[PDB]
Amino acid sequence: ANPNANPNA
Amino acid sequence: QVQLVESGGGVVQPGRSLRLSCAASGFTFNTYGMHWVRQAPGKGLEWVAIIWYDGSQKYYADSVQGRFTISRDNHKNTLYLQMNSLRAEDTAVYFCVRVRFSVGPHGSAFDLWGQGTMVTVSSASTKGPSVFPLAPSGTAALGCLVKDYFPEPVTVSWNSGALTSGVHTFPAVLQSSGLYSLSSVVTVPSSSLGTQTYICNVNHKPSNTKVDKKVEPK
Amino acid sequence: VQMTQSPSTLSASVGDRVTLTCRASQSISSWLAWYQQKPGKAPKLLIYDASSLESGVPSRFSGSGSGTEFTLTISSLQPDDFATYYCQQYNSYSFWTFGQGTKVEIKRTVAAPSVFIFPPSDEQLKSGTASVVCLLNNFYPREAKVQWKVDNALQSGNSQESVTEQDSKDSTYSLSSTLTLSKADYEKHKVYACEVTHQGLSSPVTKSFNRGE
Repeated sequence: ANPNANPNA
Repeated sequence: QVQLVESGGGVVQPGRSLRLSCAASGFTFNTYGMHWVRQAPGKGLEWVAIIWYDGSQKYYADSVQGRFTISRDNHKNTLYLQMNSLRAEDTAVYFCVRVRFSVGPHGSAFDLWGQGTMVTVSSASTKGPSVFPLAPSGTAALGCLVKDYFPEPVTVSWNSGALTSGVHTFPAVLQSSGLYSLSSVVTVPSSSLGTQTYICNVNHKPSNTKVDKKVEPK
Repeated sequence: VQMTQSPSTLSASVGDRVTLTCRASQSISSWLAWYQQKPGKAPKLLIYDASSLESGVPSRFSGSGSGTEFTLTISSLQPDDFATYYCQQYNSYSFWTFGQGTKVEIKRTVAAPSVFIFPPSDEQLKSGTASVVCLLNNFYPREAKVQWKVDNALQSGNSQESVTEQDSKDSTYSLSSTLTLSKADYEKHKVYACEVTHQGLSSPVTKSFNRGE
């Protein structure tokens, strides 16, 4: 999903 | 108090730079990806930048690439937007935004938004308005023209706040000079025109201009 | 991915069932969020993943759709639901884009505007410029045409207009149209006229004055 991959911990 | 509070907005000249701050509180800031989203006057929302919870990945809109840098200080719970080479189309309210927590491979919607900080990219100089009367000719209209001021905002009241019903204080319009202008109007019974005085109280804090203008019928 | 919302505006009454539509230019699966925004404040998340209700949001809001077509339904409109509504995609590899938004405003009976015209004050003329202001007071609906005529000839490009938000008490709009000329141009011509058309008016209403009068 590159930029839309989960950005949280 | 789960909130985000942006600061650092104001007037900036084209080509110059500006750093916005966003103070996060009430949640575990360093476990959340964070965004900036902006909204130009009168338009919709535009995504600007994303930063991973740890600062290890950053992505930007094409419109701001190479000019904007997003960063975060996780020990101080602050998000940053460094904007260089600011242009007229960067003029917007800037929101810092938290992504809704999700487990899994995919990121989520925008669940927490700060109050927004306004950035205005203009080469105009601070200038108090000129205040001109809109004189009336069973209902009569009168008002005040508040012309050629910079920057926003101006406040307009009538008769020190004793006149509120029938008041329409129009949103500013940006003129080609780069200065703002607006009218404040009110409708009153025409029978009151010779017996009641009508004064518009205009205040422009950025330039310390305070005007009370008597509006007289012709 | 480009998102498109329709209608751009819509007029509804308290207790109406209203459905707003959002279309993706290519499939976004169900990675779609709806937001509510009122003037001067931040957007509020209503729906995420195209159908999941955000925690604090009342149950009269719902959403559905997948792929390219999505809808937001308010089962029974309430007084605090009048606002602008935005959809937004967060599909994989698609970054984040928003629809242009759908404004939901208060339906009420037609109200023809009252029209007032204002010559430039003596003070403004002394200072080098002439503004002619035309006011349209407390009309509904929003749509109106304000045409300026100078020397009985139709103008364009020298005027700008400004509109209030819907009035909190009577749900009307008010509008100003300002024709700006230099002092010299204004003193060249004689008749200044504001011609207003509005569906509440059987025929256009003209307010005019003669310079000097």
